[PDB]
Amino acid sequence: GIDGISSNESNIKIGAAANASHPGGVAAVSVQAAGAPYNAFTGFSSLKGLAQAFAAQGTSNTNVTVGSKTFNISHIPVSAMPPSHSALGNFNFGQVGTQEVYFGEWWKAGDTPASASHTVYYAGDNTNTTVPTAGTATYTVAGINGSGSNLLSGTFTANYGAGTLEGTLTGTGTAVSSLSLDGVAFNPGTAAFAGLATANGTAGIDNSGVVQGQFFGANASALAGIAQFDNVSYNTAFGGAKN
Ligand code: HEM
Repeated sequence: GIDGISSNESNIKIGAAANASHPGGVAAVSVQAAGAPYNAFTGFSSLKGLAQAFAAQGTSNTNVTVGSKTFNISHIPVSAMPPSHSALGNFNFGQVGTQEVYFGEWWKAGDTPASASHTVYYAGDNTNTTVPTAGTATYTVAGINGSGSNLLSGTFTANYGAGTLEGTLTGTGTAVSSLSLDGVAFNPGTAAFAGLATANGTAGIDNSGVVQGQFFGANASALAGIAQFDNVSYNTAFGGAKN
């Protein structure tokens, strides 16, 4: 019952957890850039535990408040993992509150988020998702773009009757300074949305963005998605909690 995707399946796939060395959780990520056994699907809640426990070795786990909503942010650098884990690279990912909804990024060991290996993804449990067919709701949304310390933040507006998702994420500490949805749409009553996006930031305006994501949870209590660009520095993952 896990849905989600990544911007580069050569590097990252999303699925259900199956990692015997780090068991636990359901929504999961696989580093396809790695060979077995290190391409196992590992639950995000398991990775969150590891990020909590290995803080003295360089991981971090932090609750970040945006408005009245909390996003739990995990940073896992390759330097904090055992030497055998070299191929696993670097992660930043967030959880939407206590919901089983995760969004994040990855890049190869020795790279930066500006490198070609920069990959963004999202994952969530769809078991009890329902999408309203009418009315409007807003979401407090956090975005990850090349940092586990500095987030993007904004408000998305879902018009469930029109099937539109609108809004902008902004922040001061990332390559992206602003990320606006453009024509992001969904069939009313269904969870999956897609559209375009524009970004501003350290490389200037970039109109090449494409967006995909979905609503999660009873009454669409959450959303998550990715925006990817010709400029991979601008690739962003996001997660939102319904206000
Ligand atoms: C990202 C996905 C991960 C995968 C696929 C993975 C995979 C594995 C595998 C296959 C083993 C057993 C073989 C070995 O020792 O290398 C293992 C052990 C271990 N892993 Fe991971 N791991 C992941 C994340 C992490 C993280 C984030 C940490 C800590 C920051 C970590 C710390 C450890 C530790 C402490 C052991 C026990 C062996 C030792 O003490 O060196 N792992 N992992």
